[PDB]
Amino acid sequence: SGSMKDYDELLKYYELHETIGTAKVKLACHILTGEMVAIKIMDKNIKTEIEALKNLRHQHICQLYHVLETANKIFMVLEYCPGGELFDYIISQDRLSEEETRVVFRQIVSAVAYVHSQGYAHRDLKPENLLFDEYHKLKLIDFGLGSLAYAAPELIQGKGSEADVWSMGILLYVLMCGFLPFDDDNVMALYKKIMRGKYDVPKWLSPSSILLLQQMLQVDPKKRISMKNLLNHPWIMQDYNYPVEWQSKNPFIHLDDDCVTELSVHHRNNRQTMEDLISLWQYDHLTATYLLLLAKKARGKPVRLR
Ligand SMILES: CC1(C)C(=O)N([C@H]2CCc3c(O)cccc32)c2nc(Nc3cccc(CN4CCCC4)c3)ncc21
Repeated sequence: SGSMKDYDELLKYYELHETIGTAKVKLACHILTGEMVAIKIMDKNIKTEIEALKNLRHQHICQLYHVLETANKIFMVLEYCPGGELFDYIISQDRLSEEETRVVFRQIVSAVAYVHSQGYAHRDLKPENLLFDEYHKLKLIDFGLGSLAYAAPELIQGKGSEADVWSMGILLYVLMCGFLPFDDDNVMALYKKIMRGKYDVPKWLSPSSILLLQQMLQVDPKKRISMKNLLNHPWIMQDYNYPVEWQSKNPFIHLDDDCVTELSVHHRNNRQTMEDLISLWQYDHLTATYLLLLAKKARGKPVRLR
């Protein structure tokens, strides 16, 4: 409602800053560690879609620190990405070079690789759900599930890991062309173009780009390249010479000694109790404190609390 009494349980742990997004989205501060976060504040009147994010932990998937649920609201503390929408960056520069695109597109593959490993399909890969962090590294976000220009042909018919490969195809195209491969003023026509499968091939595109694009943008799902072959594809490996490392560097089971020690001093508990406690991953204040500590370390900053 209009009520400000919900923000009470929140402001225990967090100190608010400006609004964005108006779900309303506020930039906040985690009091104990001082790290910036981003709170998705939702007014009841998708529960499971949260449980999804609880199991996903990966350096290009937007991290979930804390869930606060009252009878009047639900708050979602998430990694704050300063760099903004990938969409805005593409328009910002008209179009990306192959070398740059490759840097970005490798991060997108790593994430989508990973999500699939956990048996989830993102089903909404558009450059509006890829945001830059301060490192200018990419972070995937919306697991709510148009958007139509990114829909695989099979989804338009009715009838998938493979549909994600189609959208990554549309991504690669836009990244390197700066406009969509299938686009129109008239929706029914846009349906049509997509289903046909024919797109322009701008002069500035290398044949490697054209090859990969062709293998990803297959109108038939089975003829579409597979996640396996994509990871080490010759285009993907071009300046790197190692395949995409999609493996999570942020585990549920490997806890951090440096981080647990500091937390032990604050809660006045021993290393065993604390570790057992953190390992429950309740996504309460403890989960947010440990995770935000890891990040606080990942900046090479002091592993201290307030
Ligand atoms: C918690 C979460 C996941 C979220 O729900 N949003 C919303 C907020 C606006 C927005 C968006 O533009 C695209 C996707 C998601 C969201 C988020 N948005 C950011 N960072 C961000 C987004 C757009 C623009 C900018 C940069 N501008 C605005 C602030 C100064 C310059 C940053 N991080 C996390 C989220």
